[PDB]
Amino acid sequence: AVTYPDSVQHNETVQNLIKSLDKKNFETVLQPFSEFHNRYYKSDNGKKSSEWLQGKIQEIISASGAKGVTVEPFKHSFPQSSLIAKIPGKSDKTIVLGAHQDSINLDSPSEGRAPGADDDGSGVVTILEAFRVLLTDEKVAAGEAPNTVEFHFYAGEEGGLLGSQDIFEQYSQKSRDVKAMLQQDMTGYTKGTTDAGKPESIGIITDNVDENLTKFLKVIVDAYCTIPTVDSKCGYGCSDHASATKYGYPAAFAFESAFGDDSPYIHSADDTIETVNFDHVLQHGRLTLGFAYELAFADSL
Ligand SMILES: *[C@@H]1O[C@H](CO)[C@@H](O[C@@H]2O[C@H](CO)[C@@H](O)[C@H](O)[C@H]2NC(C)=O)[C@H](O)[C@H]1NC(C)=O
Ligand SMILES: [Cl-]
Ligand SMILES: [Zn+2]
Ligand SMILES: [Zn+2]
Repeated sequence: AVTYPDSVQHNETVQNLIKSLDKKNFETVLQPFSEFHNRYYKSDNGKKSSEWLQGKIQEIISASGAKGVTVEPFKHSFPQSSLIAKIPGKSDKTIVLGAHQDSINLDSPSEGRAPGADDDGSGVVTILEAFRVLLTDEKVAAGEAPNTVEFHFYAGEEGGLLGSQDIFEQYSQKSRDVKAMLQQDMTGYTKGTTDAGKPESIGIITDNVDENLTKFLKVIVDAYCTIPTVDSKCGYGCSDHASATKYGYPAAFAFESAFGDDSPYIHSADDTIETVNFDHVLQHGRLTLGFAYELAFADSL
C-alpha cells in the first residue's frame, strides 16, 4: 500500500521549471526518431533505434553536468534493448516515468513502415524533455532529492509489454522499491477530440492502475496543466503500466484524449509526425515535470 500528497507542495519551483520546457525539442528528436523505417523490437531496425535513443539520452546527461546520472541498456531475448536512466537520490524509494520506444506495422511487422510518431514517439520525447529540464534543478542534479527517479524507455511493448515485463519482474525479484510509476503512451493526437467539438484534454486511464496514484495524477494535472482531465478505461492491459501493476507496484497512465478519440493511425504506416500536436505534448511535458518533481521531494513516501 502506497499513499501520496493531497496537494502540490512545490508550485513555485515547478512553475519555474515549466518555463524551461522547449516545444521545439519534441519535434527535433521525434522527426529523426520516426524516420527509422520501423522500430520493430525483433528487427535490427529496433536495435539501431534503441542505440540512437541511448545516444540522445546520453547527450542530455553529458550536457547537464549531473555527475551521478546514468543511462544503461537492459537486454532482452530480442535485439532491441530497453533503456533505464537513473537520477540517484538520498533514498532508494524510486519514482519511474515510462514510455515505450518500439513501433510496429501490424499488417507487416518486420518490413512494414511504422513511423510510430504518436505511438509512442510522442511519449518518448515527452519524458525525454522532462528529464532534461529536471536535470537543470541543482538539488536534483546533485543527487540531493529525497527519492530516486528513473526514466524507462521500454523495448518490445508492441510484442505484449515484453520489455517492461522483464524489468518489473526483475525489480520485484530484487526488492526494488517503486513508489510510483507514470506511463505515457500516445500524448500528441488531439484531432479526434477537437473534430467532435470537444475541448483538448488529458485522458486519465482508470483501469489496471493504482487508485491513490491516479488521484495524485489528477492533482498534478489540475495544478500544472492548462487543459482539463477526462477519465477513461481501455478495457485491457494496454501499455507498460500494466506490467508495473502486475508486480504490485503503484502505476498510473496519462493519455492524449478520451480512449475512444485517440489516434486511429496507430500500428500502420500512417502514424506520422504530421498527426502530432506539439502544443498538446507540451501539456504532457508539464505534467511529467510536476509529477516527477513533487514525488522526488516527498519524504513520507
Ligand atoms: C502556482 O503559482 C502560480 C504562479 O506562478 C499561480 O498562478 C497565479 O495565481 C495568482 C492568483 O491571482 C496570480 O498571481 C496570477 O493570476 C497567477 N499567475 C500565473 C502566471 O498564472 C497558481 O495559482 C499557483 N497554483 C497553485 C496550485 O498553488
Ligand atoms: Cl498501443
Ligand atoms: Zn503504445
Ligand atoms: Zn501500439
